[PDB]
Amino acid sequence: VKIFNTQDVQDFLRVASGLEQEGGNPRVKQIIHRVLSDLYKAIEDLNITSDEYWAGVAYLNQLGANQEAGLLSPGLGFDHYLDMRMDAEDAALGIENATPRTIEGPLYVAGAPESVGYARMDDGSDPNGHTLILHGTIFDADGKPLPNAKVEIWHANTKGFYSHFDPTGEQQAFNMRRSIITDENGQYRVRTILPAGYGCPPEGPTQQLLNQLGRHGNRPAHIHYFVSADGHRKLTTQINVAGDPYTYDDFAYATREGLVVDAVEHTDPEAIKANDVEGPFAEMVFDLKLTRLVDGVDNQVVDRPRLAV
Amino acid sequence: VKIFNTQDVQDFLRVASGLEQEGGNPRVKQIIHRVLSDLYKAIEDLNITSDEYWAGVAYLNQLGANQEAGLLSPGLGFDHYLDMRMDAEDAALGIENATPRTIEGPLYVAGAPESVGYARMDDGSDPNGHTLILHGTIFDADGKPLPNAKVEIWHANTKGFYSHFDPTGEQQAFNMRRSIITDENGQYRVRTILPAGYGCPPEGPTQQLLNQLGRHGNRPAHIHYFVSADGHRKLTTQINVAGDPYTYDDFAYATREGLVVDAVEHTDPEAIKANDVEGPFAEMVFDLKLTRLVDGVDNQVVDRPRLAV
Ligand SMILES: CCCCCCCCCCCCCCC(=O)OC[C@H](COP(=O)(O)OCC[N+](C)(C)C)OC(=O)CCCCCCCCC
Ligand SMILES: CCCCCCCCCCCCCCC(=O)OC[C@H](COP(=O)(O)OCC[N+](C)(C)C)OC(=O)CCCCCCCCC
Ligand SMILES: [Fe+3]
Ligand SMILES: [Fe+3]
Ligand SMILES: [Hg+2]
Ligand SMILES: [Hg+2]
Ligand SMILES: [Hg+2]
Ligand SMILES: [Hg+2]
Ligand SMILES: [Hg+2]
Ligand SMILES: [Hg+2]
Repeated sequence: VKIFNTQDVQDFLRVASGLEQEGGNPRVKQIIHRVLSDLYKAIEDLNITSDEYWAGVAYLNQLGANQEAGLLSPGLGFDHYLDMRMDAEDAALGIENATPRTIEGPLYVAGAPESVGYARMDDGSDPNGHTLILHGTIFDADGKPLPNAKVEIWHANTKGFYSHFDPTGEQQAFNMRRSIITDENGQYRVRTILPAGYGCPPEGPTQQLLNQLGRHGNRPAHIHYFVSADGHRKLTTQINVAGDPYTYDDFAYATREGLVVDAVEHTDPEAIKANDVEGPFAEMVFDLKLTRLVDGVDNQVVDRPRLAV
Repeated sequence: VKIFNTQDVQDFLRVASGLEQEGGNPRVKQIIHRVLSDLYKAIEDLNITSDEYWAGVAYLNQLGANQEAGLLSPGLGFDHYLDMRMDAEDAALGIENATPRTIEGPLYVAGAPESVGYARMDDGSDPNGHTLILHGTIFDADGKPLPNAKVEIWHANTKGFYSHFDPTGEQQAFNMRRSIITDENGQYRVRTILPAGYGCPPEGPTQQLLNQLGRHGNRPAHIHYFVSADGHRKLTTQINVAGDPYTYDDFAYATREGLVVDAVEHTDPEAIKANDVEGPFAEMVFDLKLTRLVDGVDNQVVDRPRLAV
């Protein structure tokens, strides 16, 4: 069957998109028209049956009902595709951004407490939590320590859950979420625990689709970062814990060279006392170098819906 | 900045789609691969920003959260487009559709009370309800009256609300929903009330997207039909109440020539008595002609999620 290219279908696509209406947002109509066209065409080229179509419509309802659109998004590579575009654009402007950006993920929560230089991130409610001392220096576009920069960090516990999105409900507000303002040496230091990777809600729509593609929905253990400061663009990045089985097989394709960090294990008494911890702990060092604003503006900051508490 | 047609992105689409993956459903991979390719490309061609992208993702969540995917679908012309593909296929097979098909809509409910020849569809709970006597004849593929045919009818009240989907929740199950088995003369007859047209939930995602397209979301008063019988294909259609303002301006583009019917107003005491009514009533006559199975197969019956109570 071939009717997509006839005048009725073509005219119809213009009507449905409201390209004929006088009111509305021209930008939205432009996009809708393009998307309906490609889909109407895809339905023809692939001879998608009504049965298949409605299975797709039902899937769409499940996805939203389970608020998993922002989880399916990175799994189908959009999140990384948008980053790739951001990189292409910077490369075209001669911006040799040292610390590679990667996806933000849908689990950021605004409002975390902030402090200068140091902060313990966890409430110690994780029985299996392994103490982690994470620290580094923030450098400006010139390679100089940058005091006053705001480092935002958020990660999951050993069960792979983030505060505010813990299915088991446990967690205290902003647990494992802090904003650190760099100190006199442009440094930040936090005490938290090693996060574990995690997968998609096992019975959710995202996992359903992934099984159909013969793929897994697991992410390697990682820590999320937000770094902003005057005169510089906001940095969205993360670090992967070295040795994770999914380090290079992240379902969200967020991993990048330069972002995989080694968690050095310490067990000797001198190290333990020095960092005034209570037993063997792991240490990760990660410095971040920021890029300068582009003609006075942050050409790559993203404004997307983020939960605020 | 263009990266879509480079190797990296093209290989990325194959990976995200599970193409080189051994497990999974290749039909789904095929469709996903096509859809992703088109969306990645549309994003680049229309230079969609992350800000715009994430608003789209947010819309998808609320679309599903509100269980409105099946409502937007017809509003964006998919339901009708699929009917067109069906007509085209029937044409290619030489099947002359006497009674034109049209969209089912997302409001069908399975399990309605069943009766032979006659049925009263309402329970009187609608004040402004105006008595409507709808009756007709079902003809088999050879133009002869067909007894024991199953006619299913469903429609909204004067507030434009359907039972099972009534926000005010004052309707009893299956109100204005009935299955009628045709009598010895292949006839069906029901007593009900003239339905009112209806629109999209005003606060819902479908309505808001329609606003951005400068379109409305109203449908003219109509009555839905499902007609099935042994040896025949299941017919999905609906009749439009003549004179409705939106008759040829339905947001679901379901109106069709041959489906618009005139509600005759009867006020003579002799007619009111012959029809066992308590006063002035409206009458609508609509005969439907079925098509025979194709070699024992119903090549157009649609299997889609339908509420069953
Ligand atoms: C309002 C606008 C509407 C736009 C609609 C989108 C376009 C339509 C294309 C959708 C094509 C879907 C075809 C997939 C399919 O034919 O079947 C998909 C699987 C089913 O698996 P089966 O084993 O065959 O089920 C049956 C098992 N039995 C046989 C034992 C019963 O189920 C699933 O949920 C997977 C569905 C994934 C499709 C979602 C794509 C969205 C991504 C952006
Ligand atoms: C899981 C994978 C997901 C793949 C999805 C890819 C699609 C990406 C395209 C998204 C296009 C949306 C961009 C439109 C936009 O930038 O904003 C959309 C409107 C907002 O109104 P504004 O007035 O512009 O807000 C601004 C007010 N200010 C100016 C005062 C600030 O809101 C809306 O809901 C319209 C959004 C509807 C789009 C849904 C299409 C799906 C149907 C097939
Ligand atoms: Fe994460
Ligand atoms: Fe309807
Ligand atoms: Hg990449
Ligand atoms: Hg998973
Ligand atoms: Hg996942
Ligand atoms: Hg049409
Ligand atoms: Hg509406
Ligand atoms: Hg509507």
